Amino acid sequence: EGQVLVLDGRGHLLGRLAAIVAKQVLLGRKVVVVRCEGINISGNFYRNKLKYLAFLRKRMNTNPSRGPYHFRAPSRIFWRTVRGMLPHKTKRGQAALERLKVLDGIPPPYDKKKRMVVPAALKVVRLKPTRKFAYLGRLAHEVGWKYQAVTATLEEKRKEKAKMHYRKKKQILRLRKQAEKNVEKKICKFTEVLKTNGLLV
Amino acid sequence: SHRKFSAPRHGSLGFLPRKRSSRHRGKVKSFPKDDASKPVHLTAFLGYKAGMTHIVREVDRPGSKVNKKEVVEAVTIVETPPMVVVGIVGYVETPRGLRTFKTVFAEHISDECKRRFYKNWHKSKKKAFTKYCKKWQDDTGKKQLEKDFNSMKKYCQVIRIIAHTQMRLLPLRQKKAHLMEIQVNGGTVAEKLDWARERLEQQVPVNQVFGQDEMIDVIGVTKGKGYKGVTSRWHTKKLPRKTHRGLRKVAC
Amino acid sequence: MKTILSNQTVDIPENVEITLKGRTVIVKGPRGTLRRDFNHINVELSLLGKKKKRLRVDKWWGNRKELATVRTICSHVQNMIKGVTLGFRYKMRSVYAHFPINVVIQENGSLVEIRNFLGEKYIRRVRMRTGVACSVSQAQKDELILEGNDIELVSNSAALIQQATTVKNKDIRKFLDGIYVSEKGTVQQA
Amino acid sequence: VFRRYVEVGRVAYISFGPHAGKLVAIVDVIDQNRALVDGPCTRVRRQAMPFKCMQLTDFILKFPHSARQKYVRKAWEKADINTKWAATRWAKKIDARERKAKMTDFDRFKVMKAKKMRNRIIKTEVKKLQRAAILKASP
Amino acid sequence: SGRLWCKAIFAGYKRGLRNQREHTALLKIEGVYARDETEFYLGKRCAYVYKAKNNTVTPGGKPNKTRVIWGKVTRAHGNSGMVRAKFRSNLPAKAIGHRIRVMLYPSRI
Amino acid sequence: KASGTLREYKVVGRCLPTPKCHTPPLYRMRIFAPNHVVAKSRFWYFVSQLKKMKKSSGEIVYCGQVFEKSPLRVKNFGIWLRYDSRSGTHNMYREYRDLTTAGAVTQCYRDMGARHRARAHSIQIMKVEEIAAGKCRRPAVKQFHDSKIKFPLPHRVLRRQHKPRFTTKRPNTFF
RNA sequence: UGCGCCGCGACCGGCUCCGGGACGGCCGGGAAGGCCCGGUGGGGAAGGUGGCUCGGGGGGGGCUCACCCCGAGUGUUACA
RNA sequence: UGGAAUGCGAGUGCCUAGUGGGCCACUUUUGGGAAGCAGAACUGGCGCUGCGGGAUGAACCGAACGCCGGGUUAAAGCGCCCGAUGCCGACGCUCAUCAGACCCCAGAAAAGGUGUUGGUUGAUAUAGACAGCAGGACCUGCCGAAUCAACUAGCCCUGA
RNA sequence: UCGAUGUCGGCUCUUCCUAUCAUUGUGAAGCAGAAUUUACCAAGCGUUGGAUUGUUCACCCACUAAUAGGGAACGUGAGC
RNA sequence: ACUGAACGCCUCUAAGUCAGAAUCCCGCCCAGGCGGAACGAUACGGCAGCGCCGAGGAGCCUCGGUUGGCCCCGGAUAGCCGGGCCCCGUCCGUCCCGGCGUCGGGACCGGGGUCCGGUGCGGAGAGCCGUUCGUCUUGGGAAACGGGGUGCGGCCGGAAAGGGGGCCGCCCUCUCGCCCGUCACGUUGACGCACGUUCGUGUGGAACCUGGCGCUAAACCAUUCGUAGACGACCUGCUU
Repeated sequence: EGQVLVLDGRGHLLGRLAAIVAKQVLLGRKVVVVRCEGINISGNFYRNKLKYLAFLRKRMNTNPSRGPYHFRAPSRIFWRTVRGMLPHKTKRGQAALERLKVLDGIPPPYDKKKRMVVPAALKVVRLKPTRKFAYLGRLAHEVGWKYQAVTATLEEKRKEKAKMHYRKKKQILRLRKQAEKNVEKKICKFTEVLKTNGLLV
Repeated sequence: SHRKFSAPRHGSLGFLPRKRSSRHRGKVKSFPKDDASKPVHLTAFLGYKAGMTHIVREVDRPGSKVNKKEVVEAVTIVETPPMVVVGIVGYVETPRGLRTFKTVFAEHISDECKRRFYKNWHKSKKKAFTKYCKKWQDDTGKKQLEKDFNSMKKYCQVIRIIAHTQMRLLPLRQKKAHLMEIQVNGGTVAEKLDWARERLEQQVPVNQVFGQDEMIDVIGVTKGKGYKGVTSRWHTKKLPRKTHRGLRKVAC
Repeated sequence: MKTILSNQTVDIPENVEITLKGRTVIVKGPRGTLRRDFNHINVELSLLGKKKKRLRVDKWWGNRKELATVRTICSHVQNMIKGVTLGFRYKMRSVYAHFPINVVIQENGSLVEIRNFLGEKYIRRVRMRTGVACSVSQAQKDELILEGNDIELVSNSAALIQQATTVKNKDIRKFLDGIYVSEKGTVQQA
Repeated sequence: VFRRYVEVGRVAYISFGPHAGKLVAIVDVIDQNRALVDGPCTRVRRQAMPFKCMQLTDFILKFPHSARQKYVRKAWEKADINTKWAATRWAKKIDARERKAKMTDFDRFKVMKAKKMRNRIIKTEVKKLQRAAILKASP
Repeated sequence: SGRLWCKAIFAGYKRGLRNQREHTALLKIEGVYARDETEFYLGKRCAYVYKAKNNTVTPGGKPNKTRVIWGKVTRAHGNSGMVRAKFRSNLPAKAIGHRIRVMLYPSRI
Repeated sequence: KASGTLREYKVVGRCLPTPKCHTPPLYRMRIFAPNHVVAKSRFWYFVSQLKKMKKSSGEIVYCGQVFEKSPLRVKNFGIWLRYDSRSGTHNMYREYRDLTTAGAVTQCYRDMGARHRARAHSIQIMKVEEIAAGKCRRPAVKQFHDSKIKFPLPHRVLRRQHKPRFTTKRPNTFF
């Protein structure tokens, strides 16, 4: 499709999701990635923590304020992995990068929207079940991310409200089943047309 | 090659930018951690450095050579007239940090506090808060104030008071009050707001913030000394007498 | 080599009810209830029989490394069975040459205060795991008793106090001071 | 926890091979990846097929391993696997998915008219049951 | 009453890694993600519709700001549904990542 | 040599007739090669190191493909081979289950490359025979000698990735 | 001989990349495979069916009788 | 009967500039521990030469060049940067708290591992194997089917 | 690199390495205690004042927890 | 070190746990993004500017893109999804005595269970919603507890990053719309042809006229101060 592609980052693998997002954003699509703290990386946590600490050591020793900037929020960590997949020193790469929006948690614009999933980047698909993995949220917290408890309480409040919305949706759905039985005599012809054509069989 | 003899570096990089402070008033960068079980109290105050003198007291540390003996100790006197509460600020916790949610000001604000809102009080018409105050009197405005306190009650995690010093009582040329946010600690957000509301426009003496023989933190701006060489700024070793083109500098 | 099927069975006594919520095992017995998650092991758990129930663990197409988890799960479940029927009781003894080891129990067996270990004035306070009670024995002069249902909780508590009374900067071969686990058994014998 | 099993007699559905959409019977297991299969009543001759291309069904035939085609055929006809398969919900979904893919432009127009009228009647009844539910809950 | 063209995206020019041939453009057509699905679109007319500042004559209409570069789909590209197209004038580079219409006009079905 | 899916070739050759020997003996080998051109080259490789017969002094009397006699019957195959490692040469006996003799040999070349990094040029296959189930020796092959073989397919990886490439539903792998 | 400018179509020819349909030759004059309950046949085993024996687990009627489902042997077509 | 095959049109004179520092690679080879060291043979190359690939690079791999349109390849590639596997690719191996990841080429050895996977040789075990429960002091009884040893070579790990 | 890359040492100052002298946490001993030796994680912190010599190096005197070793164009001359 | 296989014993390791440091990361402290927020005041008085009512339109220039929407469970994956029934806790409103009694029921969730359906997901993103040639004469279905009016108000709607819909009353539009027929036409039947068909009353700018309600300020310089300072900058004072 098109419009804005909203991706739920939970359960995905970092680089495999980044490669797909980088190509979509180069193709002109606007992409939103939410819940970057739920992104997984292959390999045990300690090995992945060592990788980030080696990254932290890289720094211009004459003036580290000029040096490479080590963003600690998981959304900015994901933003930098996509950045390494883009020609970000050209105007085309910059414009594509501006089409990417990354978020920790699910802020107001996007919980009341349906999120998409990329099966080619899901951990349940691409990792063997016996292989160890890390959580970007925990890894970010151990290297200096300040807001993991706060994002956790806001996530919990969101999941409570999403749960009430889903029960109302379920009650509507079961009312619609009862409505179907009630008006079966007066909708039988229209149902017959649908069944013959592959809908409602 | 290596340094012949080791010596620790001169100065600290923990105060690295070593520039003029962007603020004249000292800033509280971390308030004491909130404990809801404790009663409602303030956490900071504003004073003025008057001078230094020395006192005589007898110490009570048993194993010391000065135990039960009279000692002379230098002290500093900080003049602290009472502060006037003029506002309340609410904050919400977000995954991007603490964000200012809503601030409410008192009905009558003194002229010395209004002076902080102007760079040229002489040329001003003194119109600051002249429309805001009318909201405290109008019936529609009163309802909005109550709704605004209720939203702060159910959404804010941090509550602060805007308070200013009274410069009428000080022997200073300056007449413009210093404004400050002072965090309210203890209790619940509802109890903090009720405490704040009732002493809005009121006076808080320093004895209700600090007590005797307690250990406090002092925040301020250091005495200015202008442009300085590396010998005074960083306390480097002076070069020998027979040095060409300068002694008070770092050689390499 | 991937073996097609590796299976093992645990017999459930008559005093114990085992319920399976997927790979979550709930064992209920006269002394209480124990819960344990096995979501980190990809095996299938089944309950067999109406009377004389059994727990069967299956692993399909497993390599050598993951065939070793079949008996590990079975042994753990046999531990929770004995935990809810007999309980776990670990007895410890204080060994000293000159300075007696004084042990005082606080908070109904939850806090252990050890004084005068090797004669020093630092008081060691060891906190037992939840569900583990520490007692001072009346049968022997200087012996502690840890009791509980979870074998891992009881033995971790014993390890906490054994490593608390550790000798530093001296030949550990000669001084030999400390509290050591003497025997592992059950609260009731059957 | 498992119900479907690769076993001799298990009927499987082919997903993506050259024989996609057929039913076969497992005659023998060559190894962990390949099984000897036979489709005597479904126009699939005996051959080796990977397990990756087959989706197991509920039907299990009764014949010994490596049995020849005539015994696989007798079992298939006795159990009437062709008619039992067509009666399942799995096959009904397949046939509905194929006929929707064959819908013409005129059939698309007629489905539009039927769906438009149908949803109006259902929506009216759903609202009536909403009002009944809210009135009964809060009289 | 509705759209009569298929949505395509100008992905880039036909190129190697370090040589770009600008007389051929590469297109990604929505819903076509395999080589075997690109057969329908072969020979189809494609249009790059854009807007400028000055008015230009419109066939069957009044002058407006819409300008078009015409082309046709020449052949498939890769085995992932991408196609290549030849436009009467080489496409501007500012159009990369933007919409190109495939008009269904020369019809074989 | 290289490999595709190998075929079996019966290659019969001999030396050219000479005044010393008017009727030289005929020699036969079974060669597993991608095509008949490689089969003839492989014949000359072995017969030259066995019988002192070079291609220039001989001829290929016959070269045809040996079809599998029971391609619908599951069999066990024993392979006797010798291969060159980085240090030394070794003799190995291996087992495979297959429907065809050629397929079993192709399995062996893949398995030697997988487990020993042995390339095809470093492998000599000297015997391939069909073994009864009772005379098999490797546990990997013996576990399929079970008349009631029965196993599930536990954790099926979704192989149709990128077909939607963006979906609302997360995949289920239980089946 | 050329359109003022912007375009469209048709058939013919050249090069080229593809898609359908149909015909035949050769091999071990292919290897297999299928049907005739093939025959009234002859042998051999096990990844051994039925039967028999031993142990186990779920059924019924009332803890005997018993209906299944397993495991282990023995055994060469019987109820595969 | 133009006395093997194949290919090709040959012969010849005068005048003649620049050059007469070379360098690199497969193989062979001398001195040197060795060297991006010094010195040789043969062929090709760089120098005189751009082009595709090796990220980058005189010499490597491919291929040599008038200005262009279509088609196809070489060497090399096809997650994203970046054209091309978005194949429902095939069989295995391997987890690294310094993993590995492609000629020249840009970093590792001897020696080791009860990590795991293959393979070779020998041996035990119905009279009864190896475990474990103990006794006498190598034998026994109880559990009752595979086990023990040496070696070898793949990936991974120590050596680092 | 010869139509010029200022040259020994010291002084001054920063940063880096670890093949660790001390200090934090440990393992081993021919570890009784004290003292010491061997090894592991480990370079955060510290590693001095002087007589002689232009010296690097060396040597001695004296404190010290220790008085470890090195690099940065054999760091650093429009800094001396 | 714990539990514990591999390897019937053993084992700190394989899965799963524990204690652990001058190291590491954060805090405390210093700075504060071509990074945000809340609040205040927003232009003389007779010449004017400015703000709100999506203000009401009519038009112009400019920058371009795009050419139906999906308003949402949490998640597991060696398992899941949907429906009524039991147990443990919660909630509203009807009588009884604002508050009580399960006084009874309906309507409810959260947890643990139990059954009944579904599971190559069909209560399905291989999906769903909407789906527009326009009017006219008139029939049959459906609806007539409906359509619309930012109509007018009223209630409940919400803070992670103000966007908010549903319900109630009174009017008019009233059964016209939605499905299948019938009847008669078309300012385009423009005589084969491209940029058509939307978002959209788009972003930004300036201006014209008309109607209401509103507003009448600061910043800098200059002058002072010395808590500051090379110069800038900074801290201050100037009818109370």
